[PDB]
Amino acid sequence: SKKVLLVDDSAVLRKIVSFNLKKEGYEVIEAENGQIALEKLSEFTPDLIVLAIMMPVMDGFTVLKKLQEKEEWKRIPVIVLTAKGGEEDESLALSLGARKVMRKPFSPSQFIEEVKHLLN
Amino acid sequence: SKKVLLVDDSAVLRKIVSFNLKKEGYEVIEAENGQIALEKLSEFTPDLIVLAIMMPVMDGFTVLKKLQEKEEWKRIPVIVLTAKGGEEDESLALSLGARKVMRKPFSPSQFIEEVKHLLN
Amino acid sequence: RIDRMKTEFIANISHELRTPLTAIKAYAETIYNSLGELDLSTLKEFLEVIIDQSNHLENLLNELLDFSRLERKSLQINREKVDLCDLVESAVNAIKEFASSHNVNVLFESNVPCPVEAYIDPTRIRQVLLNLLNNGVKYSKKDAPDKYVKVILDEKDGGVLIIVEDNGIGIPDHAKDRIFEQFYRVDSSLTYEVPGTGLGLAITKEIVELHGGRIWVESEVGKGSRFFVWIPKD
Amino acid sequence: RIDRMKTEFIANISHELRTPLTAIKAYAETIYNSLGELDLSTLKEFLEVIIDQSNHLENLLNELLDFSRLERKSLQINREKVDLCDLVESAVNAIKEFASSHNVNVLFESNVPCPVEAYIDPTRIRQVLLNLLNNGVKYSKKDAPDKYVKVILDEKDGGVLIIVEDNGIGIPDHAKDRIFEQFYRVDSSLTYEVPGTGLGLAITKEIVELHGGRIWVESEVGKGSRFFVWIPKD
Ligand SMILES: Nc1ncnc2c1ncn2[C@@H]1O[C@H](COP(=O)(O)OP(=O)(O)O)[C@@H](O)[C@H]1O
Ligand SMILES: Nc1ncnc2c1ncn2[C@@H]1O[C@H](COP(=O)(O)OP(=O)(O)O)[C@@H](O)[C@H]1O
Repeated sequence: SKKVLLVDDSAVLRKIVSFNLKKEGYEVIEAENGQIALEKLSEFTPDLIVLAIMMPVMDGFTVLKKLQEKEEWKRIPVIVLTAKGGEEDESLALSLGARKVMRKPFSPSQFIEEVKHLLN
Repeated sequence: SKKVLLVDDSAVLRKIVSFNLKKEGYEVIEAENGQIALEKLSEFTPDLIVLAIMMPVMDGFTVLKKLQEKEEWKRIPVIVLTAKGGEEDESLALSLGARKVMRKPFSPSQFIEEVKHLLN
Repeated sequence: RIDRMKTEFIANISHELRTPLTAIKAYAETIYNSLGELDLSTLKEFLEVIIDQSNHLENLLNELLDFSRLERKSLQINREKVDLCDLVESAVNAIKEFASSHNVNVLFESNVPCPVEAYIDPTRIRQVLLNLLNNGVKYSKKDAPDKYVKVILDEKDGGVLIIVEDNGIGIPDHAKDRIFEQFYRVDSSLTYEVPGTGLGLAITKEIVELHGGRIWVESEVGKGSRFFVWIPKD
Repeated sequence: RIDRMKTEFIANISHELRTPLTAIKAYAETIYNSLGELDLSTLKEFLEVIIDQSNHLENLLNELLDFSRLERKSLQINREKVDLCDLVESAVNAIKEFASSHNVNVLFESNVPCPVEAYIDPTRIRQVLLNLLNNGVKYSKKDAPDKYVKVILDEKDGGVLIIVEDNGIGIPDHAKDRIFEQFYRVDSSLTYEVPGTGLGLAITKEIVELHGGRIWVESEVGKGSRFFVWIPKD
């Protein structure tokens, strides 16, 4: 039912996050970088975006900014899932409009609780 | 059948190497340090000694040396399994009478091949 | 700081990280090659090892990271009114398995009645405690039936004085004035096998300073050590 | 080298190892919590990912080690009569999966008929080749249909000349003298996301120089780079 846009440059990480999301009955659309992510928002409107920071072509901070600059995209909740765990990285992401920042390495079950929280 | 003396200070490492040795039919006696190992040779004679280097109380280089300095103990083949994988570490261990030096991290199947070779 | 130390530091990260990685890889390969030879109890146990060893490797990477964020002045504190008695009890609990694996008893005493409300960053002081408690375990006596690490609370000179006492190997005099520096391990026959990088106390020193506090040591070789942490209250 | 670089280095080790660790931990926890919702082919696949990511983490730690063993002069080359044509193919094979993960084609030409006998340490020249090939992949163009890394073998000046050529991001002129320095990474908007320590080329140089050979670079920003490795035939 609910649709999740999963944005990360690692195929290995997309695969495991997709497994855990599908195990809850959510549909998953994948994007390999930030630009490809924004391109897919022409095709649909996710109920949730799961977003990495360090990606080629367009990084996650730029994706967050671009998400604020458009009425249609502005209100899609974003969970940032990132290895840049610093307090200033987090504050920047939250100031750019992220709803939640979670660090890598992550617990799949805590991740999923937070996906549910934000979807409900 | 054949009895293996397994000498390493990590309970976690002993457990996995013991699991793999027992999967082949071998009996396994464990020692948490080099001194405990030499004490166990009072009660039996192993067909093989699997030996780490960095242990408290008595390190593996001292165990190898002391193994050469008694007639009963000097012919027991020893495989050194160790995170110290430098070429000088290796040559010291071989000069000290180790039959084989294997580096950590290791492949359990390659390790077991080598154990098998030394036993036959 | 130095350069001869830097190359030793680089070899010590390699060795400290290689130990959990060895477990990770051996356990995973064994599960993969032995699916018909594991019962369910053992399969779950082996998976929990991989997870626990991953969590230890993760803690070691957070040390390297925390150390760069202190050297970049990019690390800051959020004080609150924490029950310190409860915070120590938390830290004491988090180290219990590591302590048991080395046969070290972990004790907690308060000279003053509890709670001990003081104005501190809870996260970062817990990290100060964990580093000290961890060191009490790592540098404990090699073979002794009565090894302990004890945390003592008192209120003094305005602030709170935390002592972490152990009956471990102790620290020579020439080393006492160097143990808080970066990439500095008191090399000796009693530390040879003990893993580390030399950042734990450098980190702990920076965090205590950012609170306006101080940390010093008293030790006797062969007897033990006491680490004193004084932080202002409010 | 310098200290500001060390604070950067330390943060870069943390970041390069955190990525495989994240996969190890997530995959392990998922297996542990989903044993009822995992078919066998998926279980085995997930186990293989843990194993492969462990192998990558192990490679990164072997770099920190080799760097310390070079920086303490303890590393010792050991030579033999090797067919370089075979050694290169073997290196090309080892990188194919990583190259494919970034859409990079890996070629080999070669100017001479094979076999090409040389008097070298095969293990260490493999490590040199793998580091250059790895770099050709890491620093390839972000979004191009025809990305490649090419190894060109020749014999020149009474020695072997190996060229590793790419159509990657290239290297600015100010950086060309600095890239072989321990810890040096070009900081730019085209290298931001690429993980690394800055040790690989420092290591490669010392190995090449222990063979009595040299390494240099030609590059043009936006077009690509050519790394030239000259080793004596004797
Ligand atoms: N409780 C203790 N007893 C004895 N030595 C200690 C203790 N705590 C710290 N040390 C010494 O101080 C050094 C620095 O400690 P730390 O900065 O935590 O680094 P590491 O534990 O990684 O070596 C240690 O190598 C050790 O020699
Ligand atoms: N083929 C290449 N194309 C572009 N830049 C390169 C290439 N190889 C190396 N570099 C640059 O040289 C730097 C040093 O390389 P290296 O020592 O292998 O370290 P690392 O890859 O860990 O950064 C890299 O950070 C990168 O900026």
